[PDB]
Amino acid sequence: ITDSLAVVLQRRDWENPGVTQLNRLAAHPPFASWRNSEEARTDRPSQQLRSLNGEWRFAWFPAPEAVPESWLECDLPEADTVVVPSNWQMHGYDAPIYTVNPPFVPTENPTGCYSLTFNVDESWLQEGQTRIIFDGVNSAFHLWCNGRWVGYGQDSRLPSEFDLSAFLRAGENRLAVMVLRWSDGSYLEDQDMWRMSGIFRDVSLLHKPTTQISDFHVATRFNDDFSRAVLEAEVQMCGELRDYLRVTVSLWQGETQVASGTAPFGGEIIDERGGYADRVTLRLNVENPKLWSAEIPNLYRAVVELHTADGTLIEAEACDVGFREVRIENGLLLLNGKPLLIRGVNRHEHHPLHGQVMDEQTMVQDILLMKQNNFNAVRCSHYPNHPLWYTLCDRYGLYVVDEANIETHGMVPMNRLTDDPRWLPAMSERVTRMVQRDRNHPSVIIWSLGNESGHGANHDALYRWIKSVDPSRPVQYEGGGADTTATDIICPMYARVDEDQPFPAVPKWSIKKWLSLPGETRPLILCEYAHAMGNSLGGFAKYWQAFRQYPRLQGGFVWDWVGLVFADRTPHPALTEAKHQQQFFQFRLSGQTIEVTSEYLFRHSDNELLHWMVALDGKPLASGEVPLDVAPQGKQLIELPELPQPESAGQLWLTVRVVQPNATAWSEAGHISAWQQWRLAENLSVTLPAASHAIPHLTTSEMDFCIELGNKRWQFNRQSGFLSQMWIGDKKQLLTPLRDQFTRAPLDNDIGVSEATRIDPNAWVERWKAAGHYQAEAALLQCTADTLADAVLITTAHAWQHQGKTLFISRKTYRIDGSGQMAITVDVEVASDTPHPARIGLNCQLAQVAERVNWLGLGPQENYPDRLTAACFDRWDLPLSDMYTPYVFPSENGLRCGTRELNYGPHQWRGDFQFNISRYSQQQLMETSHRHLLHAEEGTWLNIDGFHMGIGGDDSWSPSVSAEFQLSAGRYHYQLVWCQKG
Amino acid sequence: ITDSLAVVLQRRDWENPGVTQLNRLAAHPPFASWRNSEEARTDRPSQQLRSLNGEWRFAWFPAPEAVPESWLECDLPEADTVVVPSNWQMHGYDAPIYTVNPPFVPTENPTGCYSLTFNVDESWLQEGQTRIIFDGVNSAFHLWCNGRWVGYGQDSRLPSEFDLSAFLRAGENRLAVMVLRWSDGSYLEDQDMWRMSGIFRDVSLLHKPTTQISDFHVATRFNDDFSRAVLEAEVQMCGELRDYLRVTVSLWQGETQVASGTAPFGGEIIDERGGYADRVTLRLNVENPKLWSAEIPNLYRAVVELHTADGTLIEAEACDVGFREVRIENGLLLLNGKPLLIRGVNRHEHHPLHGQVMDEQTMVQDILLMKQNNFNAVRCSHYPNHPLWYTLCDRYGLYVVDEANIETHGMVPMNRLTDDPRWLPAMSERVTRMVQRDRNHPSVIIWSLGNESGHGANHDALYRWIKSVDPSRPVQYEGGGADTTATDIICPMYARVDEDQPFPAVPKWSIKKWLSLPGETRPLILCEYAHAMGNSLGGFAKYWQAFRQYPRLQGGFVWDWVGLVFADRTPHPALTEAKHQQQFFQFRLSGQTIEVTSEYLFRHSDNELLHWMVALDGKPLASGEVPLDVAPQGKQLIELPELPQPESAGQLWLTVRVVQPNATAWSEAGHISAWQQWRLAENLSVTLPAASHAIPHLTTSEMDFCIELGNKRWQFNRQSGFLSQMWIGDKKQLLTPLRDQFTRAPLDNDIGVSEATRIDPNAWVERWKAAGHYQAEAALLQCTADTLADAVLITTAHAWQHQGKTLFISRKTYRIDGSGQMAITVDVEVASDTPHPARIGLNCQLAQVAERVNWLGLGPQENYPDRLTAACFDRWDLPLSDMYTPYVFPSENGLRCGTRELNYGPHQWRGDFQFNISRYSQQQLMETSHRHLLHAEEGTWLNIDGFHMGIGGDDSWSPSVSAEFQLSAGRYHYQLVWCQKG
Repeated sequence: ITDSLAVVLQRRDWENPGVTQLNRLAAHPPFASWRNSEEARTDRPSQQLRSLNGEWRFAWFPAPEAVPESWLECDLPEADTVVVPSNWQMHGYDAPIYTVNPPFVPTENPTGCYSLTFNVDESWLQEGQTRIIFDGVNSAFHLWCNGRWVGYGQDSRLPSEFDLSAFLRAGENRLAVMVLRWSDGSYLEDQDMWRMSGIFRDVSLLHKPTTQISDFHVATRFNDDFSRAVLEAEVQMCGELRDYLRVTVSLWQGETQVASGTAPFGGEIIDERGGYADRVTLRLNVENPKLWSAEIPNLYRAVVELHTADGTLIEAEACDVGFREVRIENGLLLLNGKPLLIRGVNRHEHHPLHGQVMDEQTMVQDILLMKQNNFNAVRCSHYPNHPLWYTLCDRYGLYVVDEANIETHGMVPMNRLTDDPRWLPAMSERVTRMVQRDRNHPSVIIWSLGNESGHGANHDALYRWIKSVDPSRPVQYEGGGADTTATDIICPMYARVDEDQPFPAVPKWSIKKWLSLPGETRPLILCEYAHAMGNSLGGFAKYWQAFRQYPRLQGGFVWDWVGLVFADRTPHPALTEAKHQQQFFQFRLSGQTIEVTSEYLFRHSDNELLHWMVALDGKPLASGEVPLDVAPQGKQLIELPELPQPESAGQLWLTVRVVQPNATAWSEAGHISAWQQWRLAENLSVTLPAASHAIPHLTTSEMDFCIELGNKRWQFNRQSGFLSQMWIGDKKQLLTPLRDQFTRAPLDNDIGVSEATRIDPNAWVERWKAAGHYQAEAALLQCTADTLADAVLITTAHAWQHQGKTLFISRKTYRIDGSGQMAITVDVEVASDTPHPARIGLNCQLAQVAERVNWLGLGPQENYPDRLTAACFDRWDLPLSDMYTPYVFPSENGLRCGTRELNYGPHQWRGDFQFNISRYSQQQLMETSHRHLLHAEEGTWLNIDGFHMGIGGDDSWSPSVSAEFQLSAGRYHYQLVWCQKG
Repeated sequence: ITDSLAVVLQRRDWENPGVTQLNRLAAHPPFASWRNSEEARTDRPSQQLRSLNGEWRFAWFPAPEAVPESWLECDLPEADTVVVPSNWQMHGYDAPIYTVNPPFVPTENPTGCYSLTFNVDESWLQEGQTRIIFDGVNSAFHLWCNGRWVGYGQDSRLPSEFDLSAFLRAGENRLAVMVLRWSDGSYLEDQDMWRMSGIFRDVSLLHKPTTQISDFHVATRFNDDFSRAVLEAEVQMCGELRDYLRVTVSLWQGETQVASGTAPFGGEIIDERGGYADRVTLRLNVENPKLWSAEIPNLYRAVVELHTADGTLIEAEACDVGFREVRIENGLLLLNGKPLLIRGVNRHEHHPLHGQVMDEQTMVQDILLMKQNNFNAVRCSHYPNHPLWYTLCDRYGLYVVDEANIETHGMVPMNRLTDDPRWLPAMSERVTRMVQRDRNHPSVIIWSLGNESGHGANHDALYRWIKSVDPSRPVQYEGGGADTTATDIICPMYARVDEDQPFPAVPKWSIKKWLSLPGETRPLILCEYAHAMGNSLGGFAKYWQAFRQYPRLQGGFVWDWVGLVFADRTPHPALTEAKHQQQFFQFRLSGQTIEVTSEYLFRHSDNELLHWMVALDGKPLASGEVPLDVAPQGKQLIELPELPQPESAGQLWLTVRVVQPNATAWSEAGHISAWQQWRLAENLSVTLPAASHAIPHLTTSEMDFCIELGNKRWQFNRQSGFLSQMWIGDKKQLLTPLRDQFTRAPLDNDIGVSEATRIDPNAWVERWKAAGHYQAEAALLQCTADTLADAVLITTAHAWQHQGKTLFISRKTYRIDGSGQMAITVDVEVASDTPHPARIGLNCQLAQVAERVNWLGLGPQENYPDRLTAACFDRWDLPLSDMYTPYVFPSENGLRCGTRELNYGPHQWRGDFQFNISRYSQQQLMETSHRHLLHAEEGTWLNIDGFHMGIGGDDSWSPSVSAEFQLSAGRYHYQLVWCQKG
């Protein structure tokens, strides 16, 4: 018959771009088919919407033709049981893939055969229409019901609905879904993530009446000052048209109705032939509406009731309504008349352990974490999301960019399909069905045409379709240079603040220059910036300085939320930097006055308290709390009381922080939302050290210099020229000699795309390797020891040469005084023609392992020269475990900058340096592929650097360390004092 | 198997809007696959392009499921033989139709099964790709080759091509085409004509090499003054890419090459991923190019050769190239920098006797007739035309509007499908494949999105697609009010010159007012105006007065070329009016000076001669010829010699005409292209008639008045009050008494859409019938006879009453003098509340039938008060057959206006009147449905009117007779003199 696999699979609908669906129902906003207005208003579960999620039978096959014909009737004997909302690659069937014939797919196409046996109540079959909704099926699938072919579908990221009324029998039924891994639709979903396949979203049964609401959308119009609003709702019905049918739309704020409207069907005159008989538009007037924003997500409940003129209800639908206006005026993106500043992040749908299956708890966890880190916007990264995601963004407050599932970055012209009219029907379905589904969500403020697909005529056609259908939202699209005619917003990927990248035919201008190009009037919001891969996000403060200064630079979306957090949602150190740069309160210090400027556009600071503190080298001296009363975009001047003026040496530090005393929906009581630190006044130390009576004693041999003072003793290797050992009592303190270090375990930004096959000569790590920085051998030039009147002077000079070329010269002085202290002064010369070294400092392996690391310096978290703004100067005490950052691919990590004193066990290091301390050496971090293969070493590895190169972050494939953070001075000096507990 | 009818027809692809084709090749410009550059240059026939037109086997079936499975293998025994380029309704299978479930079609779907057995040479199968091209198949079809299913297609008006390489066997082959009458595509082709179905266009086989030219298009760029041009050709290839492949584009003017370019494959960098490896763009520089226009169609020959680097040719393609620029600047449509004035006409593809099958001879005949009537543009009425049509328009010179095959006027909202995104894929295919086929034709200057489909978002999306793909042509679309965002040109249908028609949501403003609406800057060109149905085209001069005066009124397209001509291409009388109003020479008379203004934009009057003539009441007095030397848009002042000044009574008339002494490609030597007439000087007649010695003798009875003079004698019925009989000798002259006439056989404009079921009360004929004008009975009020000193005076007064209401009163005076003459003075009163009568005059049936009709008056052709500008005053002699216009639906016809003297047999009528003379009475014309049922009556029916109502023409469904041409004065006077040959 024609329901058999041989007939159904003969036309190869998954290799035809002209066939994207068969017998699929129209797209629409979510429906629950409530038979009670009160249940619809309160969003209670509907008995007409039944979930088929649960245990299904599954069978895997190498190709679609390998599926036996008997599968259509009975479950296979070897078929196992799975939970249907899952990806079958997570169950170990074929290898998951993270990574051409444009219409055709390989013949070896893995096929997943799902089947479910379920019961249907006879009430559903007597009357009304029963449909099945597949929220997401990766690639393409064929559907059977009781052995009869139903339909076909593609576009994995949007729901596919089929009418099952003629197929369901009273009693037991069986569904058979044949999911294919690859189809012609895979060419439009060719992005960079775990590919995965299966029924990765919800499957449900919906029962609608014979006469039903088929579609509805709402529009909000406002007067000049937003004091009056009109809510227009257009309702479309399907089925038999009767003169006694009525539609009522009611607006509810909580439990009080604020507007209502009723009308029979029959719309306004459209054109010569007339108007829609099956449509009605209701206009509802709202006085002083509560506006929706990310700061204050005021939501109403709109209930759409289809009922008879007498008063009997047929069906009820409901949605949340937010009152807001989004438009671009004079080159600025305005929300409710105010210029938005986007604190955005890109977010893929990635479950911590279930792959691509999203659930409510993970979504709420993600939203809370974003808002607690001062994010106000999220970009739906390259496909429409789970329907519940948009509902949660309405309720908590998050601007959402909704993106069509179009991505063809693998094409060699990259517009080969988007400039081909034969692929226009395929791409139009992906754009139109997204708009039809999500147009009612207030959180969605921008439409996105897709990602990395070049620029073709299809983009222009689909851009104009959205503008015609929904003029209430701007349309953005990166592709073809991010400033084509198919975008209302210049949305470059990884454009830099000041440096231009003039690629042929698609230049990446600096964002400041991009704005002022001749004829350019649009606002600029970066769809992707600040690549957070590994130890990254250096120079993040540069972007937000530019965002504040330039009105038409209206923010951007940080790439990869999850990323800024690990898979278990543990935060990266760079998340703190993003939170600080994205604060809604800016601070200015002038004498004893603190000026607080609010960056909120709508809300008043009614849950805000300012706590200020003055400390001297980590010792608190005074503190106070002042309530915050700042209007949106206003300023509050706060006069500090008479601050302490200690006569002890040290630097005075003033720290302010904004604390929320009350808990919100997204934060708990005591939440810190903003902070800032300043230097107040420094008293330079002029006091001399105590006149120690003792003198260190120097012994000289042919192999070493030995300095002895009491129980302490130092040993310098005369052949190597480095301090080899130190003894307190009879206990050795070192396992590895203290030597100069000029390299670091390469970061992901240092490596770039330089694989072992496609080498990248411009990468930092390749230049360091070609210059011999990792292979340079130290050579001793001179080593002398002299006894002073109160100390012992050790002078050494080393040269680091690679293949007959001196790369670095280090001249070091060791001064061991009678008090036990050890002063180390280092002077380093770097050749100008060699690439700038990653660091200039010392390293050693301490024999002792200790539990706590105490230091007076910047930040509790790891920080780097270009990622230290969020860090604060104070006295920090952390366990040694927290001094190591567990990046997936091991690299240099755990650095703390601006440190004046470091304590570890009995050792104290004083000066002006950066340090990282851990159990893994830089050598081991360089050679270990994954962090689970890292093993702790015998002692503790300490890296103390006078100077350290910045980290990248503008992108991960090209060098992005700014010139002011490169070690290009040529000559460097730093001093260190090493003392003990005495 | 799956090639069987049961499997193929099971999915019902013709009821699915998402399936418009299966296995169809991409659209492209016409290809011949020449294997020789010289043959391509000279457009010789190619042996690689083989025509399958000829004798096929045909079988008709009521439904697709009625076709037996055996048809796929062998020809049916009862199948007859037909010529394949035909419509099967023309062979009498199902009734042709001239005149909803939006996706579904009726189950009774007539099916035409075509089959052909043909031979294939082995040379085609050993190497290369063999394809079959179906230029047009109405609705949808399935294709089989040797019993194997090939593909499916829709969009009747564009070619469908399929690859047959894997299906053809060496030797004899069989093709089976299953043509369905209705499909889902019929909803987009729901226009108003003979529906018809079958393979109505050419079927051919094309053989291309393994590596072939897959697509190419040319673009012309110009400097400011068009003295320098660049010809850019982008060539795309299909197949295996080799480094030794080359593409050469050469430009030829006649037999001399003027430009050439060669390059290997590999285009310019498009975006980040690179450029097209299978594309190459060649730039050719042309100095002082010969520009293309409708006036001077200068054509070049571009030859595209695909060849090896050594020099061996693989394949050659060619096309004609015209150098012209079309753009809209400051609200004006410019061609080569000059504002166009469109003398356009709508043209359907209608063969004189083969229905919808077009052949070259009919196309050339149509083009010649258009250009000979001063038309310069043609609108492809609602679908793409035969490919040869566009080639002929390039060569002869005609601006072409190419229209996509989208027409949904039957939808109740009329945008129900064009606002539905589910129908966007269907409509996009109809637009994109037309542009891909015809974008290289210079004659095509405007794209049209379709006809009468409302305005939806799909229109906006498809409008922007064309602008992106081909920015060299404007895009126009009537629908949604003719001024939406989906059109670059305001293109109303049947908008009036001065009167506004404010329909709800789609007003039809007057064209003068439409231009000056707030915010309106676009030019206005009427896509449809001056409905030529029946006796029509009244007020045509009003449109062309407005076209000349207003710069942004740039012409329009007259509806229905064929229409302006009959099916046999016999011209209508209204065609002369169109030719005169569309003249390219305008004339002004000032004293003895004629000012001639040229309306040509590019050409000089180098084939023009002005012949002037002065006549006195049709008697020539002087004549002369002056050569024309007028620059484009210039003026030539022509001083006439001393004109004759006759002292005889009468009016002097000056007639000028432009004659082309040399034959052109579209006209023969002696062609008249323009003319104009003026009144020069009138000498009023003051001489008295000769003093006749005789006196007519009056006899009075109770039944009649009898006047006798010599052999002549008149008889007046005293009961009726009308002249009943006149005798010359003993021969009666009348069969019907001379009576007042106030009605005419209703024109098509008089009837409107007033059917016997849906009555239209506003129609002119319905108001006349409701007022009783056709049923009014004359009542005699008074009738007296008096003998004068030299004449006999007869006075009558009649009243025409209908249901106790006097409609008209006629007071008539008869003065029979002694010379034999009969002076008739008529005074008529018309009630102000009754609708204005169609005419005011007399009628009678003369007993004599004569061969020639001689009159001194306006025009040789029939003319009416608002369609008389093209007519000329002179002495005309025509046979009685030419005095009748054979309209398909009989109506009032044959009127000649401005007549001072009419001669028919021995009778002469003098005065100032209009007349029509024929063998059919107005009563018979009103009751006869079709002209083939008209039968001549016993004598000759003469209608002499002092006054006559104008004819409509702005549209055919609403009253369109202007107020200045209605008979609204209330009181009317006219005089007539009736004499004989004595």
